[PDB]
Amino acid sequence: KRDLLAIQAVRAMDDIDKTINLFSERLREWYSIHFPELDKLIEDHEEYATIVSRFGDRGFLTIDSLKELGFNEQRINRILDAAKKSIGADISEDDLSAMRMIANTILDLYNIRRNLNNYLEGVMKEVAPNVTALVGPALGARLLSIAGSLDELAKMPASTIQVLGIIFQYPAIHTSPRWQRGKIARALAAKLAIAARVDAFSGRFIGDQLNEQLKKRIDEIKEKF
Amino acid sequence: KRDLLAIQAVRAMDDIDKTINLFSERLREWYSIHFPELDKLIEDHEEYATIVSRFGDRGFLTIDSLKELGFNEQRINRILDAAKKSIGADISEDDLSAMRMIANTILDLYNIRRNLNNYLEGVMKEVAPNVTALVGPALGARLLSIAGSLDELAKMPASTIQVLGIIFQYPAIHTSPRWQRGKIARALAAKLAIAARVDAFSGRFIGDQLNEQLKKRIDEIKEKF
Repeated sequence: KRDLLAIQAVRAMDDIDKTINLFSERLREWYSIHFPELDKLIEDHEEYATIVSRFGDRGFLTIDSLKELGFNEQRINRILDAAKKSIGADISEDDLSAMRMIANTILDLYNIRRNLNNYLEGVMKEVAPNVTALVGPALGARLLSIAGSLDELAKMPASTIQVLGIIFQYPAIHTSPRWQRGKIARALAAKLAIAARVDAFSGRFIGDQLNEQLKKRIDEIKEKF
Repeated sequence: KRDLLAIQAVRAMDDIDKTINLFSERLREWYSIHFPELDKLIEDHEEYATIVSRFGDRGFLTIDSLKELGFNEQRINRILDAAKKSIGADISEDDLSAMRMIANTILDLYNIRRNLNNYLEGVMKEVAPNVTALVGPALGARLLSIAGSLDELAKMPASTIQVLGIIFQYPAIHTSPRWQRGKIARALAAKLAIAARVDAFSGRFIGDQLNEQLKKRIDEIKEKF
């Protein structure tokens, strides 16, 4: 039942994301009593957690310490200055380390995502290689997730897969001007229909040819203005 | 701003719970493809995670290894037999360890809740000891959370505190027959109103006397049938 397990993986990854956001709200609100300005200075949750985590108190931040995170000099100065002039409150090391329990959890969740993503790839490359050849591990598991199972996906016509539409995230689609996407999504759906079927029956790998045929048809679609 | 930080802690605890549940739904569904029966055999999420976590594959479970978790022999038999007769599928060690990332995260969350709870008690015992004397750390931060701040709580009359009603969770209340609760909640509200105020002003500790006066009035309420 190897396809089921890949779905569970992708579903776990979504649950990690919901969570990362939940804990990041919390961390941002929480740590913000101490350093209110950092919040709007950093959009990315992983970075915010990293600061609260490795450095802690606004007064322990440094040029060197921050270059150690790939922040450019233009931004290093905004942070470090808003560290000095800071409107926020003072914090005991017990307050810091309690905030950090949440911060480090967020960091832990980021690694688990990466890890589950590698698990997702190994599996999908074995249970549905021709689907993965087309849309990649994640999207491929995601279709299965909505489909219910590989067998259930392989029983869908192209017209059904096209709406699950979610395949509209495929770069060749998402890149294209809105008018072209109808016809492109139709070509992908068509290849996915075959791809899910040779995979279901566990036949020979036609990923190369499936991709070439998609590129040809997309070019013809595109060279028709 | 030490009261705010206590609130953030309690709010973080709730977020942990929402999460524990989310991850355990997922883990139960996921690991269930392997051991479908374990699900209804164990209601507690911490235990389920512990099995998936330390043991893994249904077939590695044992009497001794299960006594190592405080399960009674009446229960150990149900599990270990539903291990043999198991309707579930087979799994690679890659599938197990991927499930486990979720399982261990759940275990990690349980620790953080305990730790945050210890943080919560140290703090509340300093910032609002008289409130904590009354209702305890958790409930006390929870009122603050609803109130917004210690100052804002200390501005509420008894009649407003009584509805935030959440104080109805206090044992002497929740224990009592529905009819008595009105008058008991009234007495607690009254003592909390004073307790929040000596706390706000940061006055002298009247926790002992406040508790004695509540026990007296509760007795009188009770010995009135």
